[PDB]
Amino acid sequence: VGSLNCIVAVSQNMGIGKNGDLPWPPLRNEFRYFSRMTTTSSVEGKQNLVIMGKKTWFSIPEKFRPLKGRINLVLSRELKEPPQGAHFLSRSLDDALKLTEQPELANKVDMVWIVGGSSVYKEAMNHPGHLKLFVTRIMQDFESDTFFPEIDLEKYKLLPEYPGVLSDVQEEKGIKYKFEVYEKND
Ligand SMILES: NC(=O)C1=CN([C@@H]2O[C@H](COP(=O)(O)OP(=O)(O)OC[C@H]3O[C@@H](n4cnc5c(N)ncnc54)[C@@H](OP(=O)(O)O)[C@@H]3O)[C@@H](O)[C@H]2O)C=CC1
Ligand SMILES: COc1ccc(OCCCCC(=O)O)cc1Cc1cnc(N)nc1N
Repeated sequence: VGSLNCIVAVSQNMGIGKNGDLPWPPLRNEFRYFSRMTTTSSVEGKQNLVIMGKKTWFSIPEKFRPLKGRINLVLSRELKEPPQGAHFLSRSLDDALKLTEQPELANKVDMVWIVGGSSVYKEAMNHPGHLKLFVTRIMQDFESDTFFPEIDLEKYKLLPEYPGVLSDVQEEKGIKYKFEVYEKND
């Protein structure tokens, strides 16, 4: 199994969601960036795995579920089987990560991408080990009801460049944003 990563787009006030959708209007190229990063596997004969909470799963429009070309794992203690369209169900992050090493997935998974929501991000970011955060900074405030957890910059070093990540300011629908990559290893 390859790298562990989180990916998120986040407003200035740390907002990631409102009423089960994004706090801001659709940003087509930003969605493209998400799809590119999570889908692109460095390793032949493997796919990336996406891990997400139950509400994050249901927040993705049905026509885009499962996230194509990726193995889709949902976290839930209430569900008894994976939602329609989902590939796997785990009762915890540690369980999901363990599963990735089992016979059914050991040979199949390249990178793993935590795609939300708040509680999965928090546990992942606070768990010792080698972890990257792909963070898109939406450079405005947006009314939100769910928030990205604090990034501890003592741990998470902002990388000065990363291959395939544009460094300049992007803009769609009058909203400026920029891409960042953070890395910790503890
Ligand atoms: N801007 C961005 O990049 C992103 C935005 N979002 C947005 O953020 C919101 C995210 O939703 P959020 O409210 O944080 O919900 P989550 O997706 O984290 O879902 C919460 C639910 O997932 C299960 N769950 C979460 N963590 C675990 C775990 N470790 N083990 C087992 N089960 C778990 C549910 O449990 P159960 O069935 O057990 O009760 C829990 O109630 C939505 O508005 C979405 O649009 C989401 C991802 C990215
Ligand atoms: C779970 O997070 C997401 C899952 C899917 C997604 O949309 C991508 C497909 C385009 C579908 C459409 O057009 O409606 C977006 C997210 C959120 C997200 C966005 N951006 C970044 N950088 N990270 C994310 N997690």
